[PDB]
Amino acid sequence: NKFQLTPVDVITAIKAQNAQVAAGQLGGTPPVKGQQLNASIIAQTRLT
Amino acid sequence: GSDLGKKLLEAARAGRDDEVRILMANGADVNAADVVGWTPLHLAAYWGHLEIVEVLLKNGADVNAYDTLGSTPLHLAAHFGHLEIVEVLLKNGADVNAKDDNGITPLHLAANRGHLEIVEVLLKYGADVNAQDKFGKTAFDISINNGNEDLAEILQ
Amino acid sequence: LPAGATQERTQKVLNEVTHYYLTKEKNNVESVFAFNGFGFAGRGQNTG
Amino acid sequence: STEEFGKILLKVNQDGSRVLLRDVAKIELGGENYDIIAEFNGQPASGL
Repeated sequence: NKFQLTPVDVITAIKAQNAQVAAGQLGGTPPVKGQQLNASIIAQTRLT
Repeated sequence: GSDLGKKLLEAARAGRDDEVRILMANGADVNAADVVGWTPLHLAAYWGHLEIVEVLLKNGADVNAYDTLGSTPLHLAAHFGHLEIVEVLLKNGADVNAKDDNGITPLHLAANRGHLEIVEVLLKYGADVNAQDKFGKTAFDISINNGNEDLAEILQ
Repeated sequence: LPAGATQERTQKVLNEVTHYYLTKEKNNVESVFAFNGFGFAGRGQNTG
Repeated sequence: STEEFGKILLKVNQDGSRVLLRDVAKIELGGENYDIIAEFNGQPASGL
């Protein structure tokens, strides 16, 4: 209450900030001609 | 409707020419309409039965019959690419600028499906190129929305 | 192929492999069915 | 069709002009994914 918050906002913040994000790749397919780098993009991961 | 009216409607839809002629000879109403207001001419224009269209017109079919939403056989023929039927209908006095309840003209319909040759025939017969449907759109607007560059040209 | 090697770099090697069989083994080989992107170690742009 | 996807209306600008999907994207029939290049004797191939 002191911060004008509710369990709704807590639940929303956990779903958004305890997330495992599929982010694609550098050099992903179909690629451009001449691409030299393929690597996974790693974004948010589950908290531990 | 009534007796021989219904058999003519189904005959025109199925494309049974000899039977259309026979039902004519027996006094069938050329302008018999079903629940949605489609005449045999509507049906034959929709399904593309050119010969039945001629036979119906030769026998005094309303060339400008409109259904319960204001659409005429010319709308149907122009919408579904039946070029020869569009010419026959226009030759027999079809209102080239007829509008349905939505303000939609045969030119809008022919343009929307890209029937370039139909569009030229309709223009040749006096289609208003600036006609607007209820949303303010012309055949040109339709052409550029469809990205049809050839059509867009023809429609100035 | 090494770490991070791309689909295009793997395709040149497979092309050389395909060329070899249909050239120096013409008498023995009827066909080469080359798959760029999986192996039996695993999948990846660097595998074929 | 690709044409029908291209004329999806994203937005109507202030001046009343239209942003269509084809104004922000190329549109084509393609594959569900592109990780594997398959070739039979060096020609594009599918199979069962």
